[PDB]
Amino acid sequence: PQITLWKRPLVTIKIGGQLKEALLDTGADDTVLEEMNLPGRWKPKMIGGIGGFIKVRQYDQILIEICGHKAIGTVLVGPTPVNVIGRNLLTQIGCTLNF
Amino acid sequence: PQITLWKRPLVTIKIGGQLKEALLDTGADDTVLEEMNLPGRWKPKMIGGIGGFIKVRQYDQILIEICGHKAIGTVLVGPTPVNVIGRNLLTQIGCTLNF
Ligand SMILES: CC(C)CN(C[C@@H](O)[C@H](Cc1ccccc1)NC(=O)O[C@H]1CO[C@H]2OCC[C@H]21)S(=O)(=O)c1ccc2c(c1)CC[C@@H]2O
Repeated sequence: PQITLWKRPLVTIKIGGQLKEALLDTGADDTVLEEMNLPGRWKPKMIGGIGGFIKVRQYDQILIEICGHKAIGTVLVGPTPVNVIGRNLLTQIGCTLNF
Repeated sequence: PQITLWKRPLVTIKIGGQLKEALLDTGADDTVLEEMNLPGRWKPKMIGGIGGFIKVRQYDQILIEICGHKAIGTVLVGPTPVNVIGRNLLTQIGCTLNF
């Protein structure tokens, strides 16, 4: 579909058998999601943006479905105020910016 | 243009007569630029990001050209890690997400 940007580009995603709401975020290199106790191994990471850094858990090869488009890649889990789908997964669902 | 997301969506902007590089950021409500000199009045403002809140200088009705497309709108100036173009200006240049 086509998503205008008058409001935040929020979509439903399916991850870890749970449905959540996330932003389609061209400004995020990678995907960052709210605290969720996913199974499997992970490695610690620090990610920075406006206001500073947060500590997150990096999970690899995670399956996510975004508006019915399946993707698989890195998901960073931590105390983020918003869930963002970043370019690592947006490329996989074929998402472009257009103007 | 149609912009894929294998790389950061970086573009050249013109603001205050100076060229700069900025990131097209659909996950940003607002446009935030790194410290710079801009003419005119400004009001102290706070904005929150992934890591917390920062103090910015808010400039209203600022001419800014983004990849050859003109906008006039609010530009926040402050200690952001990256020059980001947010939805307040992406809508002005007609930017949509498409997949
Ligand atoms: C600033 C960008 C360059 C990087 N961010 C992504 C932007 O889209 C953030 C997303 C966001 C939205 C809502 C709340 C919190 C965050 N928007 C943002 O800060 O918006 C400002 C300005 O407008 C306001 O409206 C929203 C908030 C205000 S990030 O979240 O910091 C990030 C993500 C992944 C990753 C990193 C860093 C590092 C490595 C990893 O890839």
